[PDB]
Amino acid sequence: DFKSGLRLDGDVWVNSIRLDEYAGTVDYQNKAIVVGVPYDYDITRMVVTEMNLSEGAKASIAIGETIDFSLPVSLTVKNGDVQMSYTITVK
Amino acid sequence: RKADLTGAVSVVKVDEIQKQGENNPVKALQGRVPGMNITADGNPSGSATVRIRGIGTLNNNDPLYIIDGVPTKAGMHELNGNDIESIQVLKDAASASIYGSRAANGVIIITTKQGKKGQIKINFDASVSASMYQSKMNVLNTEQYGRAMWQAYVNDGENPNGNALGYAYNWGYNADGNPVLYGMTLSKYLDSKNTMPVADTDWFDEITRTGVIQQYNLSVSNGSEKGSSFFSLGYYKNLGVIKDTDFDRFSARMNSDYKLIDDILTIGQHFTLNRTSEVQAPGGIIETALDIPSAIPVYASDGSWGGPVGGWPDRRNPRAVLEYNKDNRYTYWRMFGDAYVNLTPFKGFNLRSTFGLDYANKQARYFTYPYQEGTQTNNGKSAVEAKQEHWTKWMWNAIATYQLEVGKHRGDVMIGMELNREDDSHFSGYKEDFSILTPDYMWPDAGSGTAQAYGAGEGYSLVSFFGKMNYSYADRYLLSLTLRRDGSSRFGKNHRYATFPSVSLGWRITQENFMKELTWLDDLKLRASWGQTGNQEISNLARYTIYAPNYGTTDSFGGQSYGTAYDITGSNGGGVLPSGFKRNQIGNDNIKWETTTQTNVGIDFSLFKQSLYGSLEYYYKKATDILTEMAGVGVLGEGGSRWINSGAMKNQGFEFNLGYRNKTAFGLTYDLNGNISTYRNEILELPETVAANGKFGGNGVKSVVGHTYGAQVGYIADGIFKSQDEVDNHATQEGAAVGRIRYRDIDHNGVIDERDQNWIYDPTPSFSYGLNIYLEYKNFDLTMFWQGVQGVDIISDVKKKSDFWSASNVGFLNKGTRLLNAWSPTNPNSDIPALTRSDTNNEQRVSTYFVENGSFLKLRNIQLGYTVPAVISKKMRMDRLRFYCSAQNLLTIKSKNFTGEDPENPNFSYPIPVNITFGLNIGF
Amino acid sequence: GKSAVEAKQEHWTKWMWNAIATYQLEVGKHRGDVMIGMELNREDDSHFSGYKEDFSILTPDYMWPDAGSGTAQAYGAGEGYSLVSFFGKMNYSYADRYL
Amino acid sequence: FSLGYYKNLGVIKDTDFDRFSARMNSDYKLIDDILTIGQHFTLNRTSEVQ
Amino acid sequence: DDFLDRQVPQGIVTGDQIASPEYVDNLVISAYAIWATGDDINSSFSLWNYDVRSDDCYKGGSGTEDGGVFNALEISKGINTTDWNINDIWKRLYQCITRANTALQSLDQMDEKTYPLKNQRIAEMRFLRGHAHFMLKQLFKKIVIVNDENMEPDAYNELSNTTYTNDEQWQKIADDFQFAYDNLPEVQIEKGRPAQAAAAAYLAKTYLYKAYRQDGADNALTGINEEDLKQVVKYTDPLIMAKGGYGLETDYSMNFLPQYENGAESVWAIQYSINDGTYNGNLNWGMGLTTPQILGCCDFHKPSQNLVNAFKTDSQGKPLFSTYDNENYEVATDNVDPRLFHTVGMPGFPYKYNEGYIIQKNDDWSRSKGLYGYYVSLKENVDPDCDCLKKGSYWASSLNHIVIRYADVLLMRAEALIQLNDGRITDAISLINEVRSRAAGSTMLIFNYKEDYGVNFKVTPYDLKAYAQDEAMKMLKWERRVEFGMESSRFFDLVRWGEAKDVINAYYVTEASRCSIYKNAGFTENKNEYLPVPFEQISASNGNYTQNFGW
Ligand SMILES: OC[C@H]1O[C@@](CO)(OC[C@H]2O[C@@](CO)(OC[C@H]3O[C@@](CO)(OC[C@H]4O[C@@](CO)(OC[C@H]5O[C@@](CO[C@]6(CO)O[C@H](CO)[C@@H](O)[C@@H]6O)(OC[C@H]6O[C@](O)(CO)[C@@H](O)[C@@H]6O)[C@@H](O)[C@@H]5O)[C@@H](O)[C@@H]4O)[C@@H](O)[C@@H]3O)[C@@H](O)[C@@H]2O)[C@@H](O)[C@@H]1O
Ligand SMILES: OC[C@H]1O[C@@](CO)(OC[C@H]2O[C@@](CO)(OC[C@H]3O[C@@](CO)(OC[C@H]4O[C@](O)(CO)[C@@H](O)[C@@H]4O)[C@@H](O)[C@@H]3O)[C@@H](O)[C@@H]2O)[C@@H](O)[C@@H]1O
Ligand SMILES: [Mg+2]
Ligand SMILES: [Mg+2]
Repeated sequence: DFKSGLRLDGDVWVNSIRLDEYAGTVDYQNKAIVVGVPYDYDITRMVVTEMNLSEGAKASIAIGETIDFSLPVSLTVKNGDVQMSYTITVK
Repeated sequence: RKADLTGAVSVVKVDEIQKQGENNPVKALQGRVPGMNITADGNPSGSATVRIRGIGTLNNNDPLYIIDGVPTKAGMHELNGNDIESIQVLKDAASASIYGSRAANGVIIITTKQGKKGQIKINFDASVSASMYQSKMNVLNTEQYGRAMWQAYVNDGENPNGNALGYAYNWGYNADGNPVLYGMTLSKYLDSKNTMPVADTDWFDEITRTGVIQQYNLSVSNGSEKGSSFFSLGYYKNLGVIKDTDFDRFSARMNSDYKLIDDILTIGQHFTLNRTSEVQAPGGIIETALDIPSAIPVYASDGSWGGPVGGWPDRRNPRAVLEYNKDNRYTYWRMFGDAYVNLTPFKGFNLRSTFGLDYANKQARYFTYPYQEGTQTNNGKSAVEAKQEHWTKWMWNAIATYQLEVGKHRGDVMIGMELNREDDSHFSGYKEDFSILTPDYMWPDAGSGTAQAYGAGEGYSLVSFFGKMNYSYADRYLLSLTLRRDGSSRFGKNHRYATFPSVSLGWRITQENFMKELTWLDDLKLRASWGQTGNQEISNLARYTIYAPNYGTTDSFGGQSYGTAYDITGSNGGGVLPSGFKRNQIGNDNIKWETTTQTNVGIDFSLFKQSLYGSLEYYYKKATDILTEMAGVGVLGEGGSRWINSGAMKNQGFEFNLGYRNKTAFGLTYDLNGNISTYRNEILELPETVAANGKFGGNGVKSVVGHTYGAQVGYIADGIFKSQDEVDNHATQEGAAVGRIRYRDIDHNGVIDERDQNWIYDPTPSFSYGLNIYLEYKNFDLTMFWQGVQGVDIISDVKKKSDFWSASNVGFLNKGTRLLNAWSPTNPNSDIPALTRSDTNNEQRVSTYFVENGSFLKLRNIQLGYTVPAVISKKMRMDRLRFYCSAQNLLTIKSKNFTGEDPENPNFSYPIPVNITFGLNIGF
Repeated sequence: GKSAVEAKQEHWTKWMWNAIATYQLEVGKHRGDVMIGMELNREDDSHFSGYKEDFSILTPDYMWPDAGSGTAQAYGAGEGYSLVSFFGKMNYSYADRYL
Repeated sequence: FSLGYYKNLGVIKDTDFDRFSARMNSDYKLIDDILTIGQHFTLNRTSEVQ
Repeated sequence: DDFLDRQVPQGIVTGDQIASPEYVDNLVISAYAIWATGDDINSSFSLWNYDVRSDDCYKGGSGTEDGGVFNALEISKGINTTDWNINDIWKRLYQCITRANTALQSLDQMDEKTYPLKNQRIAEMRFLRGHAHFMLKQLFKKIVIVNDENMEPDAYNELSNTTYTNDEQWQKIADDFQFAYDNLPEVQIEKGRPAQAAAAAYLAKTYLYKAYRQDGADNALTGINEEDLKQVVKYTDPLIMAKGGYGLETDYSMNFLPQYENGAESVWAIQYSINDGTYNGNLNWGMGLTTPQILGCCDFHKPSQNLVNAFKTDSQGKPLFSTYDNENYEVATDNVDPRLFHTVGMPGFPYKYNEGYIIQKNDDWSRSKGLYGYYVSLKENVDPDCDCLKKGSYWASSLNHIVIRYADVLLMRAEALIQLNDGRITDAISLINEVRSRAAGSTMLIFNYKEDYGVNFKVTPYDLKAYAQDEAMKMLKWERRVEFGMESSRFFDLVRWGEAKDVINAYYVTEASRCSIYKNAGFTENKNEYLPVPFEQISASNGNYTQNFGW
């Protein structure tokens, strides 16, 4: 009788992502994913391989997308009507 | 049977009083007495405010309660109200003067139950009720709050996505360019620590519950020719609709009277013992619940109490506030006793000596648990406050009465001397720095921090010598003359005593022989009365120049403690600082009694063999030399407040009581009791400083002299601006814009300023009425009491936060649901001003916008009962047996001009619930 | 020159509930009384005191903790106990001679 | 119903003890003496300087 | 019949008894303590609430509606004579006057040889009364001079604010300080009591305010009084302060750090104490609203980007007299006066010299979500770990509030010399150079900023040479602005100088670009430079109080 029916109970956590063949470490305090790569590795044409979100969550980037990771990339994970913004940095 | 028989006396039907099933009989008689206003917030206790014949004085206006001859002013919610024989309201100064020196504001005589001669009886009453919250204030949910914020942002022209509250708005423009909101999304956590998830929280439902009321009474009386006695035990419990608030009361009453030596001597006593334990709601809990936005969760991620974080407004969690306040329980003991001795040397002479006692004890322990609700915290402050209060009032009375029945003349002459003494005291200890943080551990001995001690005491004494003379000729002409010499310890020796006369005339027109043929006119009486009464209800230390050593140990909000302690050495404290004295008030040695003159004219009629009875009263009250606390001129500084006799108040009023009782051919007994009253209040004189500061009205802008008490001065809102052309056409004013409130130019100077204010508020109803219907048919009795008030205006503080955005103390607070229907180009058919983030127009100013029609008519009580037939009762060996189901505050009708709800309680005070009660009465 | 005041308050609250069932028989020359009973007792005691110093007028009227201008102390304690009892009694009299 | 007053000034100066007392007892027999309801109450106020 | 006389008042002292000789020291302490306990959050005796009208600072809080009357004062629009804040400040200052007058009345009835310090106590009471009267005169042009201690309460209704003219009222205020200077000891063992040097400095301040005559109905400046200027010079002469042992601190931050309370520069200060036996201590509750949002609430009295740009300096160490406000101060490229890091806490820098609390441009530090900026005042705040800070429903510190500073004395002497223009402009420039040299040396706690955040400190004394009167006045005004920023005197200085209207209008126009609060702001030429006399007081004293010009 009072609830607005916005469906705010969804979860928007990101478990882990893998860029090419390099897994990333996720810190939830600052919403930062850090992916370590070799010094000579080229990060201008990286490929997203997997992205394990929560149940029902949907991210801005899709699996198999080719991204230039020379600078931090913003990501939005949306579940129902809640969202969370992460930043992915490839170092 | 009226005690005075020649004054303004109202007899209250105790059966219909107990039908309502309220803890406080005063609250039960809310609208059953003409010219008597009872205001009750609805808390678990029956505490209520009583105003008889309107406002008659600037100082305390409480009436005088006299229970079994003992005068008192304490509320009746703390006594037992189910052992009352009769209630009589004496509203005339002439009639009520003889009952005490504090009869300026009316007197209520309560006669308790006594053993009837020659019989023994018992009564057991049980009652269980559920109280439900009806006036649930509608507030914005999460989506509505986001929509309102977006609307305010786009109206002001700022970017809504810059709200920085976690709201992301997808929005655009229509064909006409008016912004529209396609959708919204929210961040999951209100903070960067992921500890406060967003949620849709119904704060009112969270802090409210379904209360339970249980009442059990057991009275037993026994009478005889040599004496009588009565003994009653009562228990009451009420859980409030607000959580963690409750009130329970135990009561035990013992009355007896003994007749000795051929009824020459009589010794009687009436004693009652009461114990009330109460937990009260914190101040402004409803306000906090309305203010806190619905996005804040009740509990955090870790299970701790949820609270505002980030940009959310600084409002405490109401649920946590109630949880922490649940332990602040106070216990109150009341010992109300009386012992009288009566001696009759011969037939006409009576000497009565009465000693009354009223001992009150109050013990409380207040806890301050550390709290941390997001950014709201008290830095882990743990403290305890153990408080104790004592009130001791004792009265001694000596009355000598003589009666003569010579010829057709009846003459009663009474003289009396009365002494009253009241002594009050209180003291409290305060301790800090606790560890376990539980009520069991929190004691001052267990404390390990700074300790404080507070304590005070006061009192006063009253002496009275009164005389009364009643003369009746032919049982047709009645004359009454009373004189009173009253003195109080609150005045100096020169002005200690004062004299008050009163005269009353009455004429029974029906006894005259020139209308003996008027058989239908059963009885007709015309009475008049002119009386003077004295008022001295002021502060005990009123004539003294008070200098107090306020060190500064008392808690003060904002730091304006006005303490007296300075680090004159300059070492940042570290010890007992030097102290001194500060002036609290300026003494006045010329203060005397306030004199209230009352003129009453009444007509009592009874027709058709006492089938249609009624009374019509007209009264004029004039209070002069009113003792008022006038403040300082402003340059006089602190302590400039002083008591002075520079007041004048006037009250003209009409009252009309009607009642019709008759039977029906097929066996229906209908009893109708009607009531209607009206009055007008006016202030005639007032001190200049009081008129300037506007404590009694005018808001400090215009003097209230010549206007009703409490009248307010404000602007006049002539709708709202709907176009830039309208804004330009209207007179220039600061902050004028499209969708803003338009203020009328009263003086037509072309500019809106301070001088564009007028009288807009009048807290005087056009008339207050009540109706009681009692239908009896085949062991079924239905009682139905309605109460209505017409022509009353109310200042709505709820409108302040339900019709405006960012018109409160702080921004981003939760608002009412009706805020959504604000004016906009998309919504032209509206009167609510357009939303905005800044109060440029200064809409918080007092204006006619916040004045609403408070007229209402509510079904105060309904009760359907079934009585077991007498033959079955005798077969089962018990007396009168009855079951009943009742509803209190079930239905109400309000004017369409009232945007809020519950016109009786239109503010943030405690809500009034709907009570559904089932009860039984057994007589054995 | 030590001036001080000590305002002390003490409360004792003891309440007892009793339930007794008794039967008497007068058969023949034998008199027999049988009684059973259940009793509950609860006592709760509390006390608290405030202590204030540095007074000036030095009279009972003036000496109150608010009027004090020195070091303040607060003391307070509480305790209590409860008792439950189930008792039975039987009296037999023969010939009004043997009890 | 009983009312009592006692006052004692001790032989040592500035020591005294006074007491007010009020006792009310009653018993009621109902329904052919099948039911009985009784009460015994007392109120005491003692003021002492030791 | 003693029944009506047996009971007597409990725990109080009557008026006839309060005049006893043994309560005189108690009354003195009361009059002192009103200045620490008689102020509210919205009405503080530092007058920071009413200094928001200047260009130094905004008003903090959640938004404009938070303290709407103060927002009206700040924007100089929609100000009503029926303001609760105006009435409150009037009443509180007159309460302080009343306590001082009660102490004076008690003192006047004592024997000289029985009370050897009678003259000293009377001088202290006159000093306090004059201080309150001076503050009232600053806030309101027309005030009631209550300087008769032996005056019945019933006669107060006949008092009027037009009994004396402006010059006469200034003379009446200065008389109290003259008496205090004559009768006070040179050195006081108790730092709370004022000294002869403090009385002389405050008398010099009064005479400086008196010099700028405001004759006529309007509030326009009419001229400069050479006699008043000479009096200022005479009473600010360095010999008096040398006898009193007062001088500039070696560091600027020592004046506001709690560890250096009652320093050399603290000519006189309201003494605030902690854990001294009261409920929460005689803490500075007036500054309670100014604590940053990191402490939980309040967050008022935010400094202004105009003030930061004023602190910004050029490559030669002199303030940018014409291009300071063209661009916002840049930490990496612009030379900055070191006083800025003691006055204003910029984002990205330690809060009150605490590395654990770095100010950030987020909502955790600004309550208004960037509406009032993100700068945080530091002069009235303390370290969060000071132990001098306490939570009494408002975060308040035991830091003393300095009323008179030796820097103020020096700048006042410089102003007197410059306005005289009798050949001592070189001396005025020497005083300004002394203040600037103190500022340059004041880098004991921010020395690491050069290698930590790339902060360039460059401030140099003015060259000693012939200067024109207008140039010297402009340099002095800039020195005052950069020295007493955030200290609640900018608006009063502007009003005294007479350029308040132009300065405030220019500030409104400049800051309307970066702040939407000043969209409708506007300053009236002869109305908004003085608070209106409260309408409640005018109504109470009918036919006696005249409203200020323009209202
Ligand atoms: O203007 C309204 C009326 O006030 C008058 C009286 O003559 O003068 C103003 C009068 O009020 C004082 C209080 O001492 O200052 C108020 C003034 O101060 C301002 C800045 O100018 O804001 C002060 C800051 O304090 C905060 C809290 O940190 O807000 C305080 C605010 O909240 C209150 C009660 O508020 C309500 C009212 O019942 O209760 C709930 C809980 O707040 C709210 O929903 C209601 O608004 O108390 C705060 C709570 O904290 C407690 O200690 C326990 O939790 C309790 O005391 C309260 O429950 C009030 O203190 C106050 O309204 C913060 O939000 C502010 O930034 C400014 O916003 C405010 O106007 C005093 O200085 C001054 O003399 C008249 O003008 C007029 O009649
Ligand atoms: O500070 C006053 C302000 O606070 C309230 C509640 O927070 O009152 C607190 C003080 O009121 C006192 C002093 O009279 O008593 C009132 C409370 O005690 C009760 C106990 O039954 O009433 C006792 C007695 O006082 C009257 O209310 C006044 O005559 C009578 O009606 C009644 O018989 C209880 O009803 C009250 O809550 C004192 O005990 C508290 O410290 C507010 O009431 C007030 O606005
Ligand atoms: Mg007008
Ligand atoms: Mg200090």
